[PDB]
Amino acid sequence: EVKLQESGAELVKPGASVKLSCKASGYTFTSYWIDWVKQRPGQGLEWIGNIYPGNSSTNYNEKFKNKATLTVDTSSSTAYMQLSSLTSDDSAVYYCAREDYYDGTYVYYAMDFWGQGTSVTVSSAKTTAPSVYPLAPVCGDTSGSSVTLGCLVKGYFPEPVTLTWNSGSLSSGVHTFPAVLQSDLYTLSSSVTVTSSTWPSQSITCNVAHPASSTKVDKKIEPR
Amino acid sequence: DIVMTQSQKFMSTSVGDRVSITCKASQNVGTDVSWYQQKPGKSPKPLIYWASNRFTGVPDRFTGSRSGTDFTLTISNVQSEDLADYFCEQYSSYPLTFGAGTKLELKRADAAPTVSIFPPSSEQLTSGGASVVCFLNNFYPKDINVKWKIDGSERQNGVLNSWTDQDSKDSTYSMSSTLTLTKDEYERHNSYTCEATHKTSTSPIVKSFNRNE
Amino acid sequence: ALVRWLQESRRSRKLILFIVFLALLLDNMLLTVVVPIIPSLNENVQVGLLFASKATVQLITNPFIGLLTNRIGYPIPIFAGFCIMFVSTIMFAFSSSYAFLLIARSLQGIGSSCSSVAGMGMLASVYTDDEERGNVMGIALGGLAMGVLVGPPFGSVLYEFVGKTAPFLVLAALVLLDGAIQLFVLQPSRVQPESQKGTPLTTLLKDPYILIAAGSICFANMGIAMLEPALPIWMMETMCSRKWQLGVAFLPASISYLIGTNIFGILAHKMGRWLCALLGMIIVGVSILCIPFAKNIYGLIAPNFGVGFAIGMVDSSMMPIMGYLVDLRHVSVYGSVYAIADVAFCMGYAIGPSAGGAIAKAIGFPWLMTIIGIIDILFAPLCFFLRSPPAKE
Repeated sequence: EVKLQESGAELVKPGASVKLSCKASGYTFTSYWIDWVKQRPGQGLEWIGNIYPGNSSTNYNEKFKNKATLTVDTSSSTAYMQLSSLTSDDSAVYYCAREDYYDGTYVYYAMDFWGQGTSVTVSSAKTTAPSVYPLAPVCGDTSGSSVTLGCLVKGYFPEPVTLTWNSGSLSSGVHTFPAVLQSDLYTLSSSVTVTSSTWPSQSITCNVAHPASSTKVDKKIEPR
Repeated sequence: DIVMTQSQKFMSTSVGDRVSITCKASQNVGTDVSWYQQKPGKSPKPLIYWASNRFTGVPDRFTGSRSGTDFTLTISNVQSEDLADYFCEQYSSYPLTFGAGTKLELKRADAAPTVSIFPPSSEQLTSGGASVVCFLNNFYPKDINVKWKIDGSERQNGVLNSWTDQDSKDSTYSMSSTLTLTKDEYERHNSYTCEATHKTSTSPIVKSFNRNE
Repeated sequence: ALVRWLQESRRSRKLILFIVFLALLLDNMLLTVVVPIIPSLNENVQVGLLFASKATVQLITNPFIGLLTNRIGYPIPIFAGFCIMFVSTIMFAFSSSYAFLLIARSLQGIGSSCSSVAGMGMLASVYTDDEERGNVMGIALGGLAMGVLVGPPFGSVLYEFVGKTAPFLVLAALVLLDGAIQLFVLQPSRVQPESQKGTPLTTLLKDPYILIAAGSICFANMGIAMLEPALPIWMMETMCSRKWQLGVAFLPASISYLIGTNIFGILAHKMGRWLCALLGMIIVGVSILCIPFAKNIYGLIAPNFGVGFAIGMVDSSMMPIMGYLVDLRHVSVYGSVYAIADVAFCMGYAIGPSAGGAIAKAIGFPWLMTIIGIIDILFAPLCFFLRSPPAKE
């Protein structure tokens, strides 16, 4: 039961430092190397560094020599990586992995166990609440085959937002698109495809909830 | 620094076929190469170590080969569980360098996108903002292009595009394009058009609306 | 520095290769040091027994180590080989009577069998690429050549400058350093049975394509095993050469072997291993045929170089193919397929010093050389059958 537990996400202001943790359990902490790796969205993995929890002997990538500092805490069996003077480039997902030896020997063959990533985001938006607007079909233009509806969510900083249609009643033909950062605030939209006679007969409401800033807004789409 | 080049970022296959992913070294990395697989929503796990040896618990489908400085990972019988990301690592000399990702995706018959246009809501206009939305709903070929025309102005600023991954049930893609304008700029112009150009049809699909309606 | 370099690094299989090379080097150095010192049921059975003891015991021990390697793993036999070699060296360094001088040689044989079989098996197991396996076994086989090249000079420099037991009291420190390196690399305290059971020894010994590979090595090494002791006797009998010329006459046959073992390990994959072995057998046969036509040492210079070169070619070609064949047609377990190769290696060194001397007494040195060369030449076409062995799996 080798386990490397990593924090889910981290938020850091620009020009500041963060310290990411990796708690190791299920094995002898001081006998295996720990690797720190970085993945930017839509980009390849970059190897940040190596540490040995026994003697605290580190190996650094020359690209990350002045950015990342690796330390360990054997009493609590934790590995820390400190990133200093963060900028918008540093927004990535950081992975913590463990090196394994071949059987009977000490030679390295693979990194068997990887911890889940830590999504570090660098922004200064200060927890803005979302604004939700309903999108209705253009006036006229009666489409006999089907109609498409949608609700637009604009201007919320904390990434996790949940959008459901009719309190989860509608789940067929519903597309929800990933959030995109524009001006330090996120934007998200979703669409629902229903039959021509379904929408006018039955009201459809876009349900959206923001956990970080407690809000619950329900909007009912109406014909223009 | 040895650069492990992975040529293809996306590979399309079908269940039952055989697929091969190639990774080319730069300075004669001799069998010091490993292959890792990351499933959607999970963390990477090793498949092949020392460029040919199968990790314990890995099915017999995955094989590893080397011919000089070219390393190949072969999946003989692609299944639904084999759609994930695969990358190559070399530890011949520090710094350790990973190859870029390669995603396996399903294949199906081509489809034309459903294009829907949406003018800004009254609530947004009361707040002084305007947003015109264009949904391209269901199409198999991943690549697609969108042009926003405000009476032929061909505006390329303020456009936000979101792309969805492949659908689980339908193996089809989607995308949304939002054009954001101030209220004063929105009232000045009359007609707004969204043009979706796809591989299936040379003529783009146009969806336009007029403010006077 | 060296502390920081080893402390902070991903340990590679090159450390395993270095361990195997060092073990082979030290074993062969211990073998060759004692021969100048051994002369010091009366000098007829005793000397022959002393010379043949280590090779005989190694040949007997090899199959048991081959099976035990599958049963428990490689590192435990490797460490046992180191320990037994150290004990044998310490026993040599102080024992004076004949019985202990024979017990020490038998123990050295057991330790050498453990080290050789386990090291070759582990090298095959961790290097499963054909090209890389060939390269690493070519590098590792050079340990024997360097050991037999540096043995006698190392023994002779210290047998007079310091004392009688100085060579052994110096080799003991080298063995201890090798053991320390092994402790740094391996884990000799855990039994790791192999995942899959290998094929029985009898099944491997009924393979036509493995018997040819083993016979190539056996008949190639037997020639030099018979030639090494029989050359000085004929040299003294015919050319009345001095005592100093006898040692240098065989120098080319060792230098060229050391060169060829290293180069052909990587040069025998570009061209066929079958072709490399065929040409090596033909060349060693021709050189051994031409040896008894030398009227002085200058005549002996070139055939010895040919013999060493050709034996290097055949060894470097037939070591990886043993293991390639077991991958191709059998279960990928190399424990007991290199016990056969080591038995083929040791048969020559166990048989030569006695049978060659008896034959030279009976018919003469030229006829013995002609017989050996004719056998090596006639066995050469049998290596064509390894050009494309059927997979048949």
